[PDB]
Amino acid sequence: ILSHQSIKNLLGKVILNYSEENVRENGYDLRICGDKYYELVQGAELPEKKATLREIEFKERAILSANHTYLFESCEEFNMPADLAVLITLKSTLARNGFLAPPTVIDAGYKGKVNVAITAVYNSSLKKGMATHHLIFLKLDKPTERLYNGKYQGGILI
Amino acid sequence: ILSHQSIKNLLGKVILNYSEENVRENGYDLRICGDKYYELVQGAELPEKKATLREIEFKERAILSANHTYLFESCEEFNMPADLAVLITLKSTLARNGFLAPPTVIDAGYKGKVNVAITAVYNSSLKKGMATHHLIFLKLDKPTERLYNGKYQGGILI
Amino acid sequence: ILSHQSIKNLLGKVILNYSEENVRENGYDLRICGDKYYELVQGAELPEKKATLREIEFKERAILSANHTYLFESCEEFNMPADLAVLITLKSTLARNGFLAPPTVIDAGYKGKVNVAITAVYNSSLKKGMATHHLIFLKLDKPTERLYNGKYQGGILI
Ligand SMILES: O=c1ccn([C@H]2C[C@H](O)[C@@H](COP(=O)(O)OP(=O)(O)O)O2)c(=O)[nH]1
Ligand SMILES: O=c1ccn([C@H]2C[C@H](O)[C@@H](COP(=O)(O)OP(=O)(O)O)O2)c(=O)[nH]1
Ligand SMILES: O=c1ccn([C@H]2C[C@H](O)[C@@H](COP(=O)(O)OP(=O)(O)O)O2)c(=O)[nH]1
Ligand SMILES: [Mg+2]
Ligand SMILES: [Mg+2]
Ligand SMILES: [Mg+2]
Repeated sequence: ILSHQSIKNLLGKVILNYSEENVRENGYDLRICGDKYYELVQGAELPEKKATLREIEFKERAILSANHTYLFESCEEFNMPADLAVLITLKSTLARNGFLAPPTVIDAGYKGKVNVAITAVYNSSLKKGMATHHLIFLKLDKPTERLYNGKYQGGILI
Repeated sequence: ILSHQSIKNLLGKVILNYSEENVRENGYDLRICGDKYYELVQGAELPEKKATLREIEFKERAILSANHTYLFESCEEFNMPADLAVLITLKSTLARNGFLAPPTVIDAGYKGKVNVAITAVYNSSLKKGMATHHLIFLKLDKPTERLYNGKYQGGILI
Repeated sequence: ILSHQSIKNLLGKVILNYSEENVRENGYDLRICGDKYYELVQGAELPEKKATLREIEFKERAILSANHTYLFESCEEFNMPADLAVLITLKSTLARNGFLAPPTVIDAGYKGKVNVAITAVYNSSLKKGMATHHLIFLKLDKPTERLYNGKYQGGILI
């Protein structure tokens, strides 16, 4: 895992549209932004049918309904090198305040902002621009021979 | 963390019943399979009373109801060495499509397929054999003096 | 990540109010304890308004209602060094029995017990003193120049 100082050196290179204060003890606090956020309104039938989304204008705050999953675009944009990966964890502030998120990863070679899924256990809200996730940077044992080039490259929503 | 090439070398040794294409940038995509899958129908009273399960024939697709947790057996079988551990994360495809899963770990010394719990936020479905989780391989600072030999050894469901 | 033997050495130094038996293959099993546990009863409006909590006496067992998040104080107290961090994962026993928890982290420099959020998918219960989470210890590439000193220092609930 990369320390605070090691992450600080990633600013402006691996982590774009960053905030200096968001570099913590041993991770980076990802913020939610974007012109819109999405509410899943109908279940998915994977892999052929994706969940149905409701597009919502992201003004100042995102209003969430209990038992619904929401997709948010990160403020930060990534340009992952061939020797780094990131484990996306949830900030304990969101965890202890009734929000759920599964652990997911940003792969080496990935480029673009990320889209994170937050599920609300209660009717609640999150302020646009606030920090929601805690990124843990993992170093690969060797530069990967397979960089990311999947369907989400560039920050594709879903 | 192990890279793509390092994981590829684990095929047929640490990862059995594998798919070469499922070795990604810095992890392996676990698939759900098995003759049956399970729906938790009654809550648990831990540790004395486990949740009550409903056994379902796993034909072609698993039908999930909102607000229910389901147990799936992995296609892959594991034979973990004393110097490796695995962090089970959820594929972002499942995350952004309304599925929840908590982070869990496969310990050094563990042998057998794993049983993963996926919770559906919406009425939905998953296709038998599809990739649902992203495995991150962690190296222990030193070979562990305590290999796994717990109650789930061999791939015990619950 | 740290092996069983390496974790065992942290006992009485980094991990206080511990249990020898809880040092596993490659992690430590955190226990829930404390005089009280909390039920989130009203959603949060982050960051200005935290969720509303209901304080419950923690006698022998915590009774959980489906679709509710609960905050539990850990038995263990931490004194994190400048070169270590901890990934909090959920024990698979809780995962396969209908409990959800997001991945969260204990930062280098953090002092005190931790407060973990468990969400019940079903009406259920957890016994006081039982192991619920699996702690994975991560070593920082370098001693962090920024130790924890946030609002939760000392084990602040929320
Ligand atoms: O919560 C997340 C996690 C990761 N990603 C990005 C970065 C990662 O490199 C890419 C992975 O896309 P994929 O491998 O093609 O699909 P999956 O994550 O399901 O394996 O998606 C996100 O946008 N949000
Ligand atoms: O989602 C998971 C995670 C891990 N395991 C297996 C591998 C791991 O080594 C073992 C651990 O079982 P345990 O230590 O006996 O109980 P717990 O995971 O609750 O600590 O269970 C699973 O089958 N499913
Ligand atoms: O489930 C958790 C995770 C961590 N912590 C503690 C240890 C960690 O070092 C501190 C971090 O608090 P913060 O950085 O101030 O807020 P956040 O976790 O939301 O970024 O909280 C807990 O009590 N419970
Ligand atoms: Mg994980
Ligand atoms: Mg996790
Ligand atoms: Mg986790």
